[PDB]
Amino acid sequence: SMKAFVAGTMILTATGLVAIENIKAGDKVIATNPETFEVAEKTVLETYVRETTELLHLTIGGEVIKTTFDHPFYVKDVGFVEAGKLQVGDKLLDSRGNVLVVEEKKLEIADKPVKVYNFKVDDFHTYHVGDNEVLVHN
Repeated sequence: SMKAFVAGTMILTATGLVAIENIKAGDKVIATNPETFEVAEKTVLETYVRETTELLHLTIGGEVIKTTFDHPFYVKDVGFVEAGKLQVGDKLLDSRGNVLVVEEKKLEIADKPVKVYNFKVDDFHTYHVGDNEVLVHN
């Protein structure tokens, strides 16, 4: 159960977007509280990086988000689930808490171990990924 994203994966900030490869400790991101959908800015405590050959591709609302097979995503009226256990046409949420839909699920083995990034948040335990701002867990 690795929990990471590939390089170039976009992250929602107070000023716009950043790549996950460029988040640092003491940088801020938007975090939408899964208790009450309160939208807040929160800071980063640590920034982890791993390597893996096993990747998963998901399309949400026309945005591709390449991730790990065990990565936690939030589902409408259900809660958090592993990215590799989702189906097409199932209901995710965004940074406002509005409903998104899965367009595609895809898998491959990479020809070399790819670098993948993850981080932990100061009080909240969520953040947002891709140009469509999809809700995910720490």
